[PDB]
Amino acid sequence: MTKQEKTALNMARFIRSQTLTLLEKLNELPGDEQADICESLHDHADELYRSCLARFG
Amino acid sequence: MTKQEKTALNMARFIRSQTLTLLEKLNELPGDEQADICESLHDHADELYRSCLARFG
Repeated sequence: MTKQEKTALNMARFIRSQTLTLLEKLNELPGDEQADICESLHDHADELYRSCLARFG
Repeated sequence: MTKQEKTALNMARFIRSQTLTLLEKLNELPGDEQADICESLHDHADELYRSCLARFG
């Protein structure tokens, strides 16, 4: 892959990790709706990372 | 807000920003499907930020 592809792939991996850290923090707070939306956002960020891994790798 | 709530709200805001920065990078690359997934991810991140702002403020 190109260096610009590698940088985009690394950034998608970072957003996947950031949404998991946010889900961990929202899981310890009483707002179920925010934790449910974050769980879905995290799944979505993992879908973007896997799509980039498949396309560029 | 509690310190846990402030960190969660600020991380939701940061993920909303970072997904727009990743979209701009994917739009410079040949992965059109990845850009479309990221644009939806950015809208999703804004859904979560708005939900946390309404729940914590």
